[PDB]
Amino acid sequence: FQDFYPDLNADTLLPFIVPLKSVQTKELIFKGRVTTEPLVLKKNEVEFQKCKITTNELKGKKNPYCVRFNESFISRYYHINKEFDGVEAPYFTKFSSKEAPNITISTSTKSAIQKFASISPNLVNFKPQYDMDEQDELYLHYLNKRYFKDQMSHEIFEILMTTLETEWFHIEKHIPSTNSLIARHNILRDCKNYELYGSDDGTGLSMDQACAVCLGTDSDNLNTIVFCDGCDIAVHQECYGIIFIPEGKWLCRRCMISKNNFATCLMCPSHTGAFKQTDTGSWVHNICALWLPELYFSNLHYMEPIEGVQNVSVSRWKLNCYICKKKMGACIQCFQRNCFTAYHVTCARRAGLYMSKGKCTIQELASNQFSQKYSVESFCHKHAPRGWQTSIEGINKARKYFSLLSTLQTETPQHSKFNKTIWKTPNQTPVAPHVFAEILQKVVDFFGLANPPAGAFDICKYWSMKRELTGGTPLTACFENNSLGSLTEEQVQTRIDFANDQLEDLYRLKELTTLVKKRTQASNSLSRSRKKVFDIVKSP
Amino acid sequence: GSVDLEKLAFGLTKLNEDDLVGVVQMVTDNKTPEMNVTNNVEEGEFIIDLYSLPEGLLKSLWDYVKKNTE
Amino acid sequence: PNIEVSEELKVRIKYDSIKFFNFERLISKSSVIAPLVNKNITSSGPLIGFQRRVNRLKQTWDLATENMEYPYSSDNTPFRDNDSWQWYVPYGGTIKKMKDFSTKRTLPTWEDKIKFLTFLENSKSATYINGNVSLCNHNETDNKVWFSQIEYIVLRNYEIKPWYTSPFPEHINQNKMVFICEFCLKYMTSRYTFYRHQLKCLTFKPPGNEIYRDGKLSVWEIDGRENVLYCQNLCLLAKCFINSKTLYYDVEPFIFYILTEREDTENHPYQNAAKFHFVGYFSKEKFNSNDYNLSCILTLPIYQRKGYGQFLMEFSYLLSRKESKFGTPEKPLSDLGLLTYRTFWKIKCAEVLLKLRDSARRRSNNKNEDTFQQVSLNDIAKLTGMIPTDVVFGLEQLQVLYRHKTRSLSSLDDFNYIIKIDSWNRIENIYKTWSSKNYPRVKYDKLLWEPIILGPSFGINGMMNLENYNNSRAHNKRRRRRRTVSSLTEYMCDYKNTNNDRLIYQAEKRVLESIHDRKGIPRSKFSTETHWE
Amino acid sequence: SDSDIRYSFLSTLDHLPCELIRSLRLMQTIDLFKNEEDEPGMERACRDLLLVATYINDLVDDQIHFLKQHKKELEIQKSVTKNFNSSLENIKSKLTL
Amino acid sequence: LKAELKKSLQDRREQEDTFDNLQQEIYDKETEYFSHNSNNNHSGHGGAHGSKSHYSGNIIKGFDTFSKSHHSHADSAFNNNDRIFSLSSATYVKQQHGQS
Ligand SMILES: [Zn+2]
Ligand SMILES: [Zn+2]
Ligand SMILES: [Zn+2]
Ligand SMILES: [Zn+2]
Ligand SMILES: [Zn+2]
Ligand SMILES: [Zn+2]
Repeated sequence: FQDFYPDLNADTLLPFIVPLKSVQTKELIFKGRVTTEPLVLKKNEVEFQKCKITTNELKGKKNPYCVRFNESFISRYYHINKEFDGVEAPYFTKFSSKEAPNITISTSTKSAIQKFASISPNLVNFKPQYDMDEQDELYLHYLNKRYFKDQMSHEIFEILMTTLETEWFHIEKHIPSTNSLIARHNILRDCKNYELYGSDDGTGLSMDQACAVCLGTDSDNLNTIVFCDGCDIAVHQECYGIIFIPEGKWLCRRCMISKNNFATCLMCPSHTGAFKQTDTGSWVHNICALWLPELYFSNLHYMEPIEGVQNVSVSRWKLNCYICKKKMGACIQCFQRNCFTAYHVTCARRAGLYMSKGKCTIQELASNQFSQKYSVESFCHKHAPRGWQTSIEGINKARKYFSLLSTLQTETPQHSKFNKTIWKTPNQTPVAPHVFAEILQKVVDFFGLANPPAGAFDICKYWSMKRELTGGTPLTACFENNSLGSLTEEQVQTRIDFANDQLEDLYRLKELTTLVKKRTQASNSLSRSRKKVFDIVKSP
Repeated sequence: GSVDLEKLAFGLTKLNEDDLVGVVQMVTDNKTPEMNVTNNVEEGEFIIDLYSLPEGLLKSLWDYVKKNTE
Repeated sequence: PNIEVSEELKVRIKYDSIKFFNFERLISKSSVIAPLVNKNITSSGPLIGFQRRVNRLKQTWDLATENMEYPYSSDNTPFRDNDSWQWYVPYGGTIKKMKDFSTKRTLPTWEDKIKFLTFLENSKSATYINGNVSLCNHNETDNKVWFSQIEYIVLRNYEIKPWYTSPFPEHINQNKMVFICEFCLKYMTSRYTFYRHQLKCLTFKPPGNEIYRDGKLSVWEIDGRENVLYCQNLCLLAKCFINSKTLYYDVEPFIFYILTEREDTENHPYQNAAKFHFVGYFSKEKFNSNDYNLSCILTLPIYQRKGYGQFLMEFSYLLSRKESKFGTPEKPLSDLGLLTYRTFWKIKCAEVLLKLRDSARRRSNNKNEDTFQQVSLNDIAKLTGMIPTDVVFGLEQLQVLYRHKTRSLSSLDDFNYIIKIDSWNRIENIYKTWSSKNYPRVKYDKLLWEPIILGPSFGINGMMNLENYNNSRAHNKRRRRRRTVSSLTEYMCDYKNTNNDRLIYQAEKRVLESIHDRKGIPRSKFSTETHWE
Repeated sequence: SDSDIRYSFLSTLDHLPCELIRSLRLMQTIDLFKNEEDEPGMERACRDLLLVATYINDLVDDQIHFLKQHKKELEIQKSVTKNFNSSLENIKSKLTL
Repeated sequence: LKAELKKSLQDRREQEDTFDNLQQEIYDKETEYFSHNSNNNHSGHGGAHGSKSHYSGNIIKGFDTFSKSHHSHADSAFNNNDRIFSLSSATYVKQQHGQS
């Protein structure tokens, strides 16, 4: 249109006129230039298959577990074994409460769910949220042979684990995030960690945390640095693809999917800093995917998916990093003439190797194409240029950090007001405390099962280990990402008064809308009555 | 070779039904390229190449058939 | 019969696949075979993802096991000793009583870790035959961690070869198969996990309100952040069938409309719920100045040969007509999408022209035959939904839009462009290409819906950097914060104007009668055949 | 120091009137264009009127409920931060400056 | 017959009285609803026992009044247009049209 001919406008009254082989082109507004090409298009054949057996035939063969109490609760939060197809059937809204096959909510069900809610205030409106897997089937076998005398069911174990998950997530939400004191402690710990070992996250350089991806200290109304409520990472909005910032909890892709793990960067030994996923789904350092040539970003405005995983040639792989020397991951090469040394991106960062993104913005760096104008200049400790100081100390720092990780992997933790309660794990996973054991015990009593407190403790330990296995990612798909967290007592007080007034407002609003529903049913009856009278008044 | 493959096949023929199903299971788990294994799950047949099977899974199957035949 | 051995040392067996896949038998025999694992069993090929996980866990707990490539470095901070403040203020103080925040009886011990790992290793022989192995296969023809190892995808009952590798979590992608629940859209590896999840997701419907329900088809107008998890799951499934759906995590804005094939199963004497099998979707932005009414669309391969793609585009355009706004799909487009939109714009323009013809022939006898009408781009756009650029680009493919060679611009009264229908037969066949198709068409009365009236938030629960009134309101209300008002207060009293009308049929009748009453053109001004190309 | 207290409450302050105005205008549209003589017309009209009425009532109800839960969790977190500060005062010796 | 007319039209009259009373109910109820902000911010009664919660306006119309820095008198009144809940039904819009 606008690229085709300007002698025609939309509202232009064009006269309609009608009396009483074709191979298609291909437009594209690319780099300001249209395209032209005959009709050649994807012809790949699709393939699927309707499997001949469902999980119906794969159901268990025997039900050896006799839940003789709250069986109604089980069967009503699980499944064990013109009227409906007319315009009269309304459009289900997002608030359609299930009144569907054989629900028949009884007083027994109501008493059961109220008992479940009274088990702990956290379990009001409870919902089984975890599905036991293959490895858990065996642990349930071992339990129900050791403690519960062949009477605990799979649904019982699922509900136990889900109560654990719910209670733990309530504690998680209400965990205080930061005060001035603990924030000072964290920043001092980070300053020490950097000044001793080195940091590939930008932390520690100053009390003002720097950008993780681009190592910058710029922050304006369009490129303002964000902070993550999962870890001490700070990334420019453009330099990290933060297209929007929710009001409370901002979690990086790692802190959102691999909730807190020190997951592996396929092109680096180090596992701290900013991360994105790949088209395959392994967390790759963003600084890596930037500086590695055959790695490229797909959606420059989101920077989200990393691509080029299989496009790297084995030369880069079999290259060696003179910093960490781990025989894995990819490695960039120096730009010095007659040089062939290699090293990981974050390795160079941590060791303080001379790096320069050039005059190319990070967009132009992830642009997937390096032009002769683009020069992503990284050097060696003997190839660094003038103005930059030799990084022998940086080599020492990186070697210290990584040999420290190694001596940690070899070392063991060598073991009344005083109370050294340990509730985490070296993987930052939870440890279900004694109150959680009591809660599970209450649940087992609720279901009427042989209930060894030692069995409760065993289930809690098993849940902690299940989370350590899953690797930070929650056992279930539960999320209330409202950030109570870093708020302050006074802010909570303002919000409570604000919510009081808003509760009054919403109460009168529900009054109005109840009147609205009543009047609407009235008007329905009005139309019905109008028909019921006019049918005979007009037509005998 | 620490296994006699002909007598191993003899013991395989001696194994009962569920023992055969378990052999199938372990082989489908530990199928590597150096082995030549084929499995028609749709119709349900299973063929293994003993000569390509490595000594590891061979001795494992040998222990299995010893346990399930004696 | 049940077993045989050839002389080449190949053992032919026969077993029942159902008994082979039965979960209880499978896990029992897995614990049986569990110890028989020869730790020196070769791994000269695809290293098991489950074994990678369990070895990661082993080297995490520092149980020395290096039978495979190597252990991984980042596992902890060196200061896990009694110096971490978290050991003296457990759970941020959320628990008060000592008898309730103590954990001496639950901090897992070495023996308990060994027990857990033992169950794990007894499961290893059960997982590969549960998740990684398929229930059916047909692989027709003509290190391994950098790219995917995903090989199938199971929705409601089918398997699917994924056209493109999606960014699932490694936990899921390094598997071979992956089940994805049709309703919940949760993605789990083990068919056992899927069995339990199918036992639990009794909410047989997708979330979000329902804005269209004809026969078996139905739409669900799932909002963008009333349920953000479901939408992230849907996006991660969609990346397996779109080449350029990169906006698959931060989906607060996108108002995902989701098509579904409702099914009424009462096979069991108890269950009769409407199983709402997810079929296709089209993510549409919530506020876009660039006039996009469909950002990213797909129907699933398992549901092709049913025209649901064309139906879903037709529904997007019905929605745009209802909004009385002009929109086109996002310009960076699928090469296949480019051709399907060529076809759809052609068919829509042909349909609009056919409506014009039938109306003019309703007015055939009373209106003089030599009198020709003058329709416009906007006249077509208010009828279809596509922007006028789209209408001309979908008319040129129909080859009914002719122009004049020379420009006698001295007199502005002269016609520049014309619409010259070559053959009503040609156009009726171009349109009848759908009649023989018998595709699901958008019965424009069933839609119950209204525009997405934004406040100051624009729908998102946060703030993003991106008509002009709100686009400036966003940037003005943006102001720095570390870790003039009252929009929409009048949208109810926008009826007092007649310029914009409510219903699509009203807009259609309005523009149609407006053009019928537009001044006619005699057949004599330009009857020169050569001058029109 | 503080923040715009509306930003934490975007849901009930903004998206409650958004959907409310929307469904109200929608009911208005249907009733205004309820062709009086049309039998299935008025049938669908009355049915969807009742529908959207239930919808708006349930929307304001659900927002009431979510604000109740938010009040409860807010005061809980208030007492929890009380706990946290009261405790963390003591460990100043161990925790660095 | 005529008896059917009597019974149906008396049902209709009663339901019409109920419907008009519900109309008036919503009318005066939103009247009080939008005057509550004026009697809640300037002279705070409900949203504040004493003058402490300076943000006591209204959900729908009040966006800045829910900010303590709002010290002006902009949202003290309203109009019959802003009365959204009444406008919902079409009968009320037609009556307002006749009365306009
Ligand atoms: Zn940056
Ligand atoms: Zn993070
Ligand atoms: Zn890296
Ligand atoms: Zn290194
Ligand atoms: Zn060099
Ligand atoms: Zn589900």
